[PDB]
Amino acid sequence: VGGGRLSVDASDIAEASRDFGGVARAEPMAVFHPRAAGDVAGLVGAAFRSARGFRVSARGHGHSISGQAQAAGGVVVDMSRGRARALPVHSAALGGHYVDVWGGELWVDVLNWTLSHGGLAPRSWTDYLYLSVGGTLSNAGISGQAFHHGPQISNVYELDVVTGKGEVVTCSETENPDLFFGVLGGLGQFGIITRARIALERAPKRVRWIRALYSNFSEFTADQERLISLGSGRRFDYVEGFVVAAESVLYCLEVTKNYDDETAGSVDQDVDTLLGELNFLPGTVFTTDLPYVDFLDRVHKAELKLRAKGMWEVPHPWLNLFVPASRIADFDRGVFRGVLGGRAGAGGPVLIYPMNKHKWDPRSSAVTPDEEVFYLVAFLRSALPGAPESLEALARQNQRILDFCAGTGIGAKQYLPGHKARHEWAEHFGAARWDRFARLKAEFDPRAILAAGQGIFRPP
Ligand SMILES: *Cc1cc2c(cc1C)nc1c(=O)[nH]c(=O)nc-1n2C[C@H](O)[C@H](O)[C@H](O)COP(=O)(O)OP(=O)(O)OC[C@H]1O[C@@H](n2cnc3c(N)ncnc32)[C@H](O)[C@@H]1O
Ligand SMILES: O=C(Nc1cnns1)Nc1ccccc1CCO
Repeated sequence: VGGGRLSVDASDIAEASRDFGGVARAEPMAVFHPRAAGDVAGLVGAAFRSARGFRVSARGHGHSISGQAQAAGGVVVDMSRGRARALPVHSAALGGHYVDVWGGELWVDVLNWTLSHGGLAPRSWTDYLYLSVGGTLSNAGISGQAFHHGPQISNVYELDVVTGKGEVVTCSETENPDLFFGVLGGLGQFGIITRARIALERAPKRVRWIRALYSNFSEFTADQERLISLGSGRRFDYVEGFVVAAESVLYCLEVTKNYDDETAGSVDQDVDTLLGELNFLPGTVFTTDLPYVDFLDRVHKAELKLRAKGMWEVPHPWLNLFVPASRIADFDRGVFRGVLGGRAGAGGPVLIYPMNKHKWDPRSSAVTPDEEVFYLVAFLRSALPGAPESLEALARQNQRILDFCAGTGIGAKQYLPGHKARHEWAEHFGAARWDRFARLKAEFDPRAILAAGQGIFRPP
């Protein structure tokens, strides 16, 4: 336990009993507030040595949908609560800068820290910055930059991990690689990340942010696929998209072009040349020019508007799927024009954009479809508050989408999976990856103390 403290404070318990999903409510016995990595090791070590064992889960910002950060009758480690920060460091071997961050650090605070110490910033993002480093690294961490730099799990040099035996282990591609690759995308199963060594680049100053409309899905996806194949060279720095509710279906392409004081003179010509090659509906180009930080933090501004309208602290029955590019047209037909019938019926934004599998290390625990180009399709649903029928309808719509994928053999894979059924986890991973996942579990968390809320292994 060391410098850290155990808390049975009512508000601490209440927060550790809830997440962004707003449904799962498993209460821990206590909330642990560590001062350092050693405190986390002491607590996990005490759980591993105890006769009965007890559940231990790290909580980042509690952005999980289905109780993944919850520890029923156990201890929730509040990693993100404020508790010495390492400055960025340049390596001539890596050919750039890295920075060591506490595992519970929010990406927003990492960004503010790196910009203030050399105008540096991480290369790979999430659309929302109030997420912990350990939380997104336990999943993948994706946004519109992932097609080029890969997800956040492809932009980490090293980790310190407290295993399910309470041992502090430093790992990287060349040091304890099984733990390193096991933890990256590992759903908190093999240890708690107390340190992550993040790749950095010189941050641009400004962003040209563009949106354009399409009515033809083949032309929309052909343009997204062409844009993500660039830069192997003139390209957009971010590529996303979303399905537009008409109240015939519309699609919106979202791209950006980053610039600084030096490149400001070529930005307008670069954007025009890239747009001139696209097939969006004429006269539907919407442009904004804004500082880099303001673009990165755009989702937080939307959050503030939702909180003011009492539309933030509502159930969020999200569904995030990775769909192979070869079946994206069938998905659009079956889901966007079928299950949804072209209708707001989704209960929130429906994001759609492709990524390149080659930017994803095949050794990590992350599960992607068995194809080079795949899409993220994100149903970012909000149920109406006080309306149980709203959550029932959206949960049923998620089940139909999964049933349509399984029924038509679309090799889709859930991102942030909420399976909680043995044969379904085995189907999610596939034979070879499941055997490796189970073997890593026997090695690093044999008692299944960690991240029991994921519902993969039988916990104490
Ligand atoms: C709420 C939300 C989530 C979100 C998003 C926008 C919002 C409003 N935008 C995302 C995006 O653009 N791209 C992306 O990849 N994910 C996005 N998300 C989802 C988000 O990544 C996940 O919710 C993720 O879980 C991170 O959120 P958070 O940091 O709050 O973590 P958590 O929910 O508490 O715990 C998640 C799991 O990881 C384990 N855990 C937590 N910290 C650690 C450490 N340090 N080491 C190891 N495991 C850890 C938890 O126990 C849990 O299983
Ligand atoms: O939640 C968002 N983006 C938001 C925009 N406005 N409110 S949320 N993304 C997300 C959420 C969960 C998983 C993956 C993703 C990445 C999609 O790029």
